[PDB]
Amino acid sequence: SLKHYSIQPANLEFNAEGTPVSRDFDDVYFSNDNGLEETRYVFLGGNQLEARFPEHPHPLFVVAESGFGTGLNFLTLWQAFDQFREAHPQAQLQRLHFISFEKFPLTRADLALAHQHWPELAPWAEQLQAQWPMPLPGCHRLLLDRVTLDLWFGDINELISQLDDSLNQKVDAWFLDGFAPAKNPDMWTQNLFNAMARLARPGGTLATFTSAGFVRRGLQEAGFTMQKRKGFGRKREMLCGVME
Amino acid sequence: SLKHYSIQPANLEFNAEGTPVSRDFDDVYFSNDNGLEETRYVFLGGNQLEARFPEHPHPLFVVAESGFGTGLNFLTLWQAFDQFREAHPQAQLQRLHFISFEKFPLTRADLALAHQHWPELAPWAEQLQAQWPMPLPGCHRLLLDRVTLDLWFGDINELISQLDDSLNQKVDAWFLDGFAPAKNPDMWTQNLFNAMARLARPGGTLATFTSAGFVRRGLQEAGFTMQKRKGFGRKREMLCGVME
Repeated sequence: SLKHYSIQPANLEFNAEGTPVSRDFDDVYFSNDNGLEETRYVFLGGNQLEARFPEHPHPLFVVAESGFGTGLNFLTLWQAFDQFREAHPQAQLQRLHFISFEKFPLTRADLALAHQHWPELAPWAEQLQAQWPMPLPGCHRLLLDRVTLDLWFGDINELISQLDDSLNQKVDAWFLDGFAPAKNPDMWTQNLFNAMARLARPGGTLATFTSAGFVRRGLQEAGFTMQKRKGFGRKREMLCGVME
Repeated sequence: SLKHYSIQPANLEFNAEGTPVSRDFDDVYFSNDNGLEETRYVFLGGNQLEARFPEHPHPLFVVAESGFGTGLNFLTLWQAFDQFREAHPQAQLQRLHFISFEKFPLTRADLALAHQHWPELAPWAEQLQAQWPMPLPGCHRLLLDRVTLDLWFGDINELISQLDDSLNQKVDAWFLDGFAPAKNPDMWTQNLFNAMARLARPGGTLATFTSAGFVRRGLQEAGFTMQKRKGFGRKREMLCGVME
């Protein structure tokens, strides 16, 4: 514990299909079958990222995410962004900054294993692996490529205050992700919703996989204009919203 | 400020003698003439480090410091430790861990300049420069050599709680350093003294350059057994103490 201070590395088991399962929260980290496509639909689709990028009136796009996990959302976004830059080299938007929080960071071995699930993503994955920081408290910035990733280790509820009033109205999209509310209820607070709301740029967006009613009412109370949207595949319902 | 969050890099001026002066606190960071020797006397001498090392009954020695500054205390300790390991290769004590806090970290250019003052220290200095972390909040661990340096960026008063009860009784010596109480009064709190006291190993020590009476009474209240000791050179008085 001089080793880690208060941080606990993730405890994973790989299940019969080879999927990473969190032993901290008792759930798979992603869909073995549909993980990439689902991430694209929920977080890219829900925040309309692909449509927005060529019309974005600033040189920087800022994404903030509540639970990093395996980094699937991030890698998916980085691919999408890279694809956007190839198709639109002369757009106003030139740079991406991603800010994420994680209470139980994966070890580098578990991380490499998780990523083997997505060979399409390997070029970006291998870059994240190469700079994967030690599980210590606070902000670890990775300079990739144009693309910056800030990884905050610790508790998002205690951490979010560190994003002081200087970051207000600077987040273009929120990935409200991590384990389900029934699996990790501690993450899903009014404190968090409120902070998300103050960090959001006007017209900035949020998406989440859950439609738990308290989560919708909590975001609405924080100040987002929320709507339901069909879930991925056979799933009925997800939530997304816009500031103002 | 997406750049730095709340961290402000140190603002320095170099004076007519070429000494780094903090424009944040309006004082030189060290004695242009006597800096190394003074650091050795106050922090190594005050905590009796050189005598203690060959008799230390554990494989790890832990030092915690309140303000890193230029890293002079750390570099001085690292030299001393390296010298100890050469003279005593088969001692029980084999490893050093150093934990330090800094609210205004120096830029890498200012850092290199500061270190030019101590050519004796260049072998260690160049190593610190090579791994000098970005000015971001939280814990940045440097693996040097056997020697580990944890650099905490932010406010020590807000940070010290992050050294939870898992680090209690694990600090062998405290360097109570940084700017004078009259120059940076915010650092010098009962909260800090109390935390120092709970982190200390029984028989663990503290040294400081100040003998401000509130500082002595504050350490005594926290639980250290304090005594005065002659200051370096013509200086009258410094403070040092032992837990129990």
